[PDB]
Amino acid sequence: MRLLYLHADRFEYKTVKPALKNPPDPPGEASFGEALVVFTTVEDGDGPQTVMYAASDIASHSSRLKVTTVILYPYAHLSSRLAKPMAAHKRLIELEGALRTKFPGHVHRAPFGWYKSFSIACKGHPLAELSRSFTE
Amino acid sequence: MRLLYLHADRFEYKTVKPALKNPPDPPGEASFGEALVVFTTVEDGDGPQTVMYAASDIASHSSRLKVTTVILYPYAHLSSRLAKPMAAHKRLIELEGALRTKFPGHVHRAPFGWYKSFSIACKGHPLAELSRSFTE
Ligand SMILES: Nc1ncnc2c1ncn2[C@@H]1O[C@H](CO)[C@@H](NC(=O)[C@@H](N)CO)[C@H]1O
Ligand SMILES: Nc1ncnc2c1ncn2[C@@H]1O[C@H](CO)[C@@H](NC(=O)[C@@H](N)CO)[C@H]1O
Ligand SMILES: [Mg+2]
Ligand SMILES: [Mg+2]
Repeated sequence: MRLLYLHADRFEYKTVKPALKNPPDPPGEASFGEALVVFTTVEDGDGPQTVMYAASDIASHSSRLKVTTVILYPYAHLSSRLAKPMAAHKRLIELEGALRTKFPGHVHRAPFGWYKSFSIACKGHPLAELSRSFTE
Repeated sequence: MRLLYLHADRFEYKTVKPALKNPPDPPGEASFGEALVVFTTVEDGDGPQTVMYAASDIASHSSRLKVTTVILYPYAHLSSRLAKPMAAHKRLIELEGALRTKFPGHVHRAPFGWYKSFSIACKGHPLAELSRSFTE
């Protein structure tokens, strides 16, 4: 699993066209104030152990930033070892569920299988942009 | 070299604190309208051949999107095989120079060695977010 953590002042997205024949989540749009935005690329080897490590890490980082909103944003572009779309969707559902057991704030999982527009205002402090890898 | 291509309606950044002992570029800030924003991670094996392939690709993609501004945005977070900071800075200067020989619009290389805030409004069409690898 490859993640990018962006500490945002604000974030919003809108699904536009479908990117899979039948996107497994409905279309939608949402906007947020301050948040940790986690761009999340699910990889071929990812399983339950991977999901739990990433959930732990996201919670730990969120705590250190003092953020109370996490956005789990599915993202196909951070890796060249992608899991197939249905497995990736399952692992993202699992990550959202695991994160809720470790982090007390708002957890928003953005819809999977859509092309999306987005806007982000990313903070510029030293911990505002980090990347992470998890495996098992 | 690992790149992320984001087709933006607007982009802006500001250097904040230095991220290297002596950043090789001055502090600064800039904002743009529609542009191709290229987050660029220089990797250990990158040399002149790599730079030329990436410059060709960026020009080709820009043409297909009908964009007339490219932002070359140094980014440490897209790879786990980073070139050292001074080599990365040299390859980014080279990429900017090579791109000008292939693409006729505005080429802006953002300062290297700074933590930066940024804001982007990324389009949501099917070619608005792509990633690329180059090697030699
Ligand atoms: N292995 C994987 N890891 C994470 N997300 C994955 C994935 N495989 C498919 N997706 C999702 O399907 C959309 C089309 O690739 C993806 N959409 C996107 O990546 C948008 N940000 C493009 O605008 C994403 O929702
Ligand atoms: N191998 C490499 N490829 C691309 N850029 C590289 C690099 N090694 C160092 N940098 C630059 O040094 C700043 C601190 O890592 C980096 N700064 C950043 O990546 C900001 N976006 C953080 O706010 C970047 O300017
Ligand atoms: Mg809509
Ligand atoms: Mg300033």
